[PDB]
Amino acid sequence: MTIDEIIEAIEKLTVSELAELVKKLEDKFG
Amino acid sequence: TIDEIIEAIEKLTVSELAELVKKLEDK
Amino acid sequence: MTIDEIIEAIEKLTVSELAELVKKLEDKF
Amino acid sequence: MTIDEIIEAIEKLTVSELAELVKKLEDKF
Amino acid sequence: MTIDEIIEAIEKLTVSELAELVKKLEDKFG
Amino acid sequence: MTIDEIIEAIEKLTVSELAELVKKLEDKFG
Amino acid sequence: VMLTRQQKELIVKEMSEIFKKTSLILFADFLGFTVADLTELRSRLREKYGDGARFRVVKNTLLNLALKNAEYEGYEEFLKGPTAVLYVTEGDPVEAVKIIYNFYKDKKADLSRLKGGFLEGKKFTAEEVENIAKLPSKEELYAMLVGRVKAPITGLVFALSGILRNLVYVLNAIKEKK
Repeated sequence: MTIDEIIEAIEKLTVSELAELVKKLEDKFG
Repeated sequence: TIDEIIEAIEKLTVSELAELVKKLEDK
Repeated sequence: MTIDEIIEAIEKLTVSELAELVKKLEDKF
Repeated sequence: MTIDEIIEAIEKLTVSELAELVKKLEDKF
Repeated sequence: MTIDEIIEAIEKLTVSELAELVKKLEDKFG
Repeated sequence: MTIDEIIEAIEKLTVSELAELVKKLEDKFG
Repeated sequence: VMLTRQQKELIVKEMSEIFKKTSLILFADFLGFTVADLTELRSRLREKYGDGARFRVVKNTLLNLALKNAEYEGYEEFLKGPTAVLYVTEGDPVEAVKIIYNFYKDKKADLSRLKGGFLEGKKFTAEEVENIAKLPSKEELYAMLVGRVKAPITGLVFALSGILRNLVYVLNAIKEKK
């Protein structure tokens, strides 16, 4: 995915999915 | 409808949640 | 409920309700 | 498109690209 | 490496590497 | 440059050099 | 009274060789201070550098020659009045600028007496002295470094979670309309 493609994918995520993404990102990158 | 609001939001997309907050700011 | 269908239920919320809604949201994330 | 595919794509970006991603994210939200 | 060189080297790292770099620095100095 | 090579170049920096590095990193990132 | 050629040459050579290997040369106006002040300042420096740093009054014509023999430039401005020199031959040089800065303050002396100099080969003005003096410790800078290197990742995570905070905040900015 490109920088823009990644943003488009986030835009399509649901609110509960975002909360998840954040949790995962933190654990993935301390 | 208090948890019905939560769930209605849970399903909201990230782009739609922005619109909601956007129109809630315009007070 | 759609986008505005929710905004409606939000404005109609009391002061003791909004103080709880926010509380519940902070739990989901 | 899934949470995991997004994280995996971000993992592969360079630091310069990540800063640019964050700058764009700050513009949009 | 010069300061400008260290900075360009870090810019070329992938996000995964950046995360490890941060982790190591956190142990050594944190 | 690897994560370890960057860490070795960082620890050889003087106090003054670290301050220059910290500031440039401050301006580039966020 | 007079010196021999072999005496006037090595005096200059010594000073020049020292200046070729310093990480710090700071020019100061020490006129008016007492021998006891000189002793005190030297004692504070020795506490952190041992014999790695010195402070002394040197005739301008000597400073001018040694600085030229080394390869400095744009130093002529620092030698307009009777000048003392602070230099570091071993150890990180920032702590010494910090020490003479505080010392002059402790004596209520005019900080403009601390003209610039050279820090790791780079010229610095009288206005930059305080900045060098106020730098945090190596340990503190190392701690700061960690956060600055992590900024891209911290920024990403903060940006994304901010989307959710926006909702939380707008709801409070309406709730408290009480």
